Amino acid sequence: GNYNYLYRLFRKSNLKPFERDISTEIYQAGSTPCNGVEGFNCYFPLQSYGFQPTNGVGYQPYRVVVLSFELLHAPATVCGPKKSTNLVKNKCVNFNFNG
Amino acid sequence: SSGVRLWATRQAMLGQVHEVPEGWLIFVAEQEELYVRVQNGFRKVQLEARTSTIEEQAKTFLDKFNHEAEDLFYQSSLASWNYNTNITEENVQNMNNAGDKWSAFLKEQSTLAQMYPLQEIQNLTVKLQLQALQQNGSSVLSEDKSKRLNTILNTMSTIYSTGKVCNPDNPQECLLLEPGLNEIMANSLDYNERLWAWESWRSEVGKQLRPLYEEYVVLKNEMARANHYEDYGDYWRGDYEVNGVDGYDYSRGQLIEDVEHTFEEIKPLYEHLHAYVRAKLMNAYPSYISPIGCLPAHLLGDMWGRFWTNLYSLTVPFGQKPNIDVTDAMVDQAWDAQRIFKEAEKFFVSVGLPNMTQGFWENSMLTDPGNVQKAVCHPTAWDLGKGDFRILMCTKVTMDDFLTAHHEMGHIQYDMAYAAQPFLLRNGANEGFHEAVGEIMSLSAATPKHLKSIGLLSPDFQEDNETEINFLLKQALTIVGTLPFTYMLEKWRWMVFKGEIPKDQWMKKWWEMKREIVGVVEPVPHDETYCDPASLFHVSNDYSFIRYYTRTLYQFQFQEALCQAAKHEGPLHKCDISNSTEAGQKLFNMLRLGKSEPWTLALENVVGAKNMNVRPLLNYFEPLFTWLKDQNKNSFVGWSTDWSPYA
Amino acid sequence: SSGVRLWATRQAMLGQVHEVPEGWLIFVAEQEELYVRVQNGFRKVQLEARTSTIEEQAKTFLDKFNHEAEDLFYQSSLASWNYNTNITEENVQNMNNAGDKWSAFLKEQSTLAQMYPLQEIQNLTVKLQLQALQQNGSSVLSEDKSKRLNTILNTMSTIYSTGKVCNPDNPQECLLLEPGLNEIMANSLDYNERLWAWESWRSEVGKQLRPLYEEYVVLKNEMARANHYEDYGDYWRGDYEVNGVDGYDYSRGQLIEDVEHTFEEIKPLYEHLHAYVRAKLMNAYPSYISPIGCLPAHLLGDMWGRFWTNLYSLTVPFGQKPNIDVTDAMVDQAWDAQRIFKEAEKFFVSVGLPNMTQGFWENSMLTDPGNVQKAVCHPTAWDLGKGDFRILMCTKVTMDDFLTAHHEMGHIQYDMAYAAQPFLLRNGANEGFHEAVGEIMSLSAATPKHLKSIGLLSPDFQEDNETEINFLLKQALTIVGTLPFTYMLEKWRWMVFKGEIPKDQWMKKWWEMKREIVGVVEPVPHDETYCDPASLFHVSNDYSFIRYYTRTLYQFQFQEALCQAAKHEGPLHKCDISNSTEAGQKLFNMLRLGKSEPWTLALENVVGAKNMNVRPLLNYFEPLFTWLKDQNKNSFVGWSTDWSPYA
Repeated sequence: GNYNYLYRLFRKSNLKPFERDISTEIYQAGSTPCNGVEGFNCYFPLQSYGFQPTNGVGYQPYRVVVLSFELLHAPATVCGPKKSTNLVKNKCVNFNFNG
Repeated sequence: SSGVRLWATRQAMLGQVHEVPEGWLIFVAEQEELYVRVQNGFRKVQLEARTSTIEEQAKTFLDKFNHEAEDLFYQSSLASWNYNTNITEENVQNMNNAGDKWSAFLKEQSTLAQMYPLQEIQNLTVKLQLQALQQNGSSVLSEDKSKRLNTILNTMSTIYSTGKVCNPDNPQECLLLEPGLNEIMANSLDYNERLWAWESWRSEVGKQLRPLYEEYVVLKNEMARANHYEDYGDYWRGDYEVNGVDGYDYSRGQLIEDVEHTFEEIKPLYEHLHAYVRAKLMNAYPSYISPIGCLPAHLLGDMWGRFWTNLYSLTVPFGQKPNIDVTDAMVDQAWDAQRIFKEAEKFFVSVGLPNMTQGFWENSMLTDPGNVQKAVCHPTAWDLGKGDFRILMCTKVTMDDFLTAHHEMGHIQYDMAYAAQPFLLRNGANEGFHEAVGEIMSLSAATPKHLKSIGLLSPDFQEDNETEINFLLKQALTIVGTLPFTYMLEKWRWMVFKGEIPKDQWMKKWWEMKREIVGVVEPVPHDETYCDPASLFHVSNDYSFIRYYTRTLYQFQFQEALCQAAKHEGPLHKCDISNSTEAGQKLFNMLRLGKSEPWTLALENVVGAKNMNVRPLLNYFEPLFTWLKDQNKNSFVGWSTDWSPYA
Repeated sequence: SSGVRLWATRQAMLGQVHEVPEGWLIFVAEQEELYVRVQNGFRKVQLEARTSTIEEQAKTFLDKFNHEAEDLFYQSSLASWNYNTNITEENVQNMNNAGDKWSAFLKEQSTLAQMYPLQEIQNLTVKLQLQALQQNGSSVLSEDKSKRLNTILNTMSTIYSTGKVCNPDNPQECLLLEPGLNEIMANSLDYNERLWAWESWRSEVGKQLRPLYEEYVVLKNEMARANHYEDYGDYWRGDYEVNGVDGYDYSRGQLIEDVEHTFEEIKPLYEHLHAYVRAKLMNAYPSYISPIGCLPAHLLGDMWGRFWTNLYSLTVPFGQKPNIDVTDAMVDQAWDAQRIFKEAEKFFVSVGLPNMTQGFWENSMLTDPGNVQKAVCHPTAWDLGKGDFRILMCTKVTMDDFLTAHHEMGHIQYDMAYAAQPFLLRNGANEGFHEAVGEIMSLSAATPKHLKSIGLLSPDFQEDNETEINFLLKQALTIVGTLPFTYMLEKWRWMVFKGEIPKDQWMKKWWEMKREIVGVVEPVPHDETYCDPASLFHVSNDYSFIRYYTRTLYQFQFQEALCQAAKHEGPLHKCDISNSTEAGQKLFNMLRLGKSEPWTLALENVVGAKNMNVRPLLNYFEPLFTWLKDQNKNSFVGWSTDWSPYA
């Protein structure tokens, strides 16, 4: 098991878009206070992942990258490759040199 | 006035809308749609756009438990698997240490779960999971009682394993039950040789396990009585008990009568089966089996008389006619266990069940890895958890192992089927479901239709009634033959737990039930010093023997339903569920549920009968039943309890 | 089922979601959110935007009555204030005419309200208002019975007010109850003078009142039967009675139960207090007070032993540590009536309550209103209606005036709190609620923390345990001192109205519980000619004395709720609610209703319990109880009824 990875299966509220929660506070289920420790109605939200090569396919560790493509008043910075064609000469052509 | 009734699903309400009085609002918990019941139909009311308690703590308590339970159970299963496939000191240490911590983990969470009562829980699933946790079991008594009960079981386990009886001819020559004594009364046909081994073990084991059995039964009962049971038999009867579910509640006492009622109608089929075995045994033992007397105990082809499979050699309907077996064709095509398991994988995809993960195959010991490391060849299933699956079996390229591979993989497919259920609910409905699934698919695989489809059997094979009766009787000896013995032994054990049979009459009543229920009589008069019922592995090690009888009843119900769903025509023993995708989907409806639902609901949905029945048994062996009457008209039908080989 | 299941807040829904059955609507009354109870939780339900029966006639009749009632009541209210501020013959006449106009007007509506049957009227407020009007008073009897009952009340009130006794040493030297006898019973410590004053008051008044009281009781009882009550006690038990309210109905018999049930918890603290006073009295009057005998009825600090506060001189826990006084600081800080009222207003503002009306200052008078006009200096609030709020008293630079100013202002705050409610509902839920709210404000105003916070008590002042015991015992003398007296006297009128005590045993039964329930012995015996139980104001003037008992239970519970709301840290007698805006808001929610809702609901909405209890008082006087038990571990604890100063 790759127990380094942790996952928050329980949070005090549903996260906002693009919001990160890394709080290690003991998750409380009932009205009984936890006071930083588990016990009655108190558990760990950041459950440790047990990942082994024999695990089921849906349970295997999958690496996921989410690419948020922000485009706002800030000047654009992340453009594409902008593929360039070959060079011609002495021919009537529609040339587009950088716009 | 008027009322509003909510439906979980729209389709359920659509089929339940005519009887609803006009004016009742129609709402579905899924589609969130508004309808008002009106004259001859319903008007769709327009709807707008979408705009502490112990049970909630109980739900959270279970989920946190599931994470650690799944992790530790995986390690415990992995550690035990290494010990089985590689029997070494360190591997034994891993199996013991992981199990000890798993055992320590189980009791800690069980104790914590006890602070979450079941009465205030509205969710049946949440209550059921805690109920499994809050089952104190032997711990309801004092700590000494549990330890000494395990001490008896440890002594029962060791003595049964080390039970060795020495031949009187050579005191140094001693044979254990496995495989020595079993082979004596399964392969050797000499009455005296079988008689000596049958008597020596029951004398040796009986004189050392009878006093332990008396105390062990009392200790098992006392915890059950403290666990709100009439006896430890009722403690085991709680496995099939259903409570809190409308329309499917099953009582512990219902199990007793259902097993009794099912067997009673089997007796007319079994009496002819008993008569034919009795008639055939006279052809080999003229002076040892009476035409009216009960069968000798050791002349049943096995140790305890449980399985009459080896009697097919002596009681074959037609010895000249061949038996259904393509073992030669298994090696004619140059196959192996890996290909056999591939065919087992092909069987599941043929019936419509989805393929399983490759991780199972790379972790499963399908063949013994040489001899340097010892791999346990006892057929078992491994639902390790987190989508890990293994099969412990030294499978070879044979039809016998071909069905074993199907039988063991049937558990694996069933185990992964209810993976969506929580870890506590990641198990079969009862102790006779995973075995039932693997047996019927193997029987369907063993049919000529499956073998011919994949080329294992040539199409020119003659599917005449001669092979039909021979196959049925061999199945009947293995399956139908063990039902009377399985029924009485659990019934005998039930009365021992209940204390009905006097302690000074356990042995006589055991054989009297054998004489009456099974039509089998011991060859040597055994008194209460003997402990013949406990000579079985299950009785000494405290295993509920009713699982096999229920599994046999379930599997036939499962098999017949699949054959009916597959539109099978003709004898039921030739029914093949291969190339029937609907059957697997129909089967998989219960498999995903697992043990969350009552087994009666599971049995009804798969088959159509809420409770157990023997109708598929008659359908499966109907040609044999008529054939048995033809052969048994010249001899007595049934048995006489008074007759014994020793008198 | 599957109907409307509505509560106040979503937090209630989260705690009761498991309680709500399937299909029941989950409507949040405060949040106006509608949900449907489904499998394991609730689903959002689409909500649209917020949008001649006799009962309709009653609503028109009731509201129309109010407008007339508001005007006429204002005239009677104003005529009273003018007469109270200036006692002149002209001031009497308008008071008579306004009262005659007011009284005559009410009965016409009362009869007209009785024309409306309340059974067809379902509006909770409307139905309560009508029965609050349908009450016909003494007119339910005959006019002569009404004439006798009213005239006797005029005479009995006159006799008590004009009750004047003359010492046998001088026939011309006659002293009224106030200030003649009461000062003697409080300030004078002479055994004979107090005995004579106690005896003569009960002689010349009780003997005269006993025939009048005998006829008064049956007249009050028969109207109660005519008004459908078992006795006039139940007629006064109907004041706190709640009917038709789910979860809050209060039976009249429950009032008797709760008073007796709560009184038993006061006996242990009172008994040690009674023993300690006896221990202190025997230090001052060893002959007049037996170590086991009851306390003489003439040595209790007042005429009837109603309050033991005046016994603090003879029962001072610590003479070297006097009670905390900041009256001199007021003199040092030049605080006066308007300043004290302004400070009280600021204190009411401090707890978040709105600043009192400025028109109060223009209309109401604080200091002594000179001498040309005649007025009562007793603290009296005045909710004359139409936003007219006044308090009539003579406020000097004293703690008592300072505390009563807080006591009177709280009434006014309560008065304007239910002023938004209609005139029928423009009053407290019960007779004791407004007084209890007034007391707790004074108690918080008397808290040394408040005095230290406002600078009245110097920061260097220390509150030693001896001072706290001096404070608590002084509190016990004032509060716990009158509880047994209040409990028995109201219970005395209960059975007298019920007729349990015959005429020839009214005095004997009074002394029976005097020495037993209260541990108080009459210095000289009295017979049935004496009417000592009726010698008090409320019994003579027909006022249910239970108001003092009820408010004391309410005020401590309310204060306990206040201390919980203010999160008090320390002894409960040091609980100050200064600068606690939320507590005032929570109190405002109670007070804003006035009598529009059952007092049980208001009590629970503050203290959390629908029934009054003395649990805060046990917590309030817990350090005092230990000290009293420590002081009484040597002297005898209890009271012997047989002992008497006359024997």
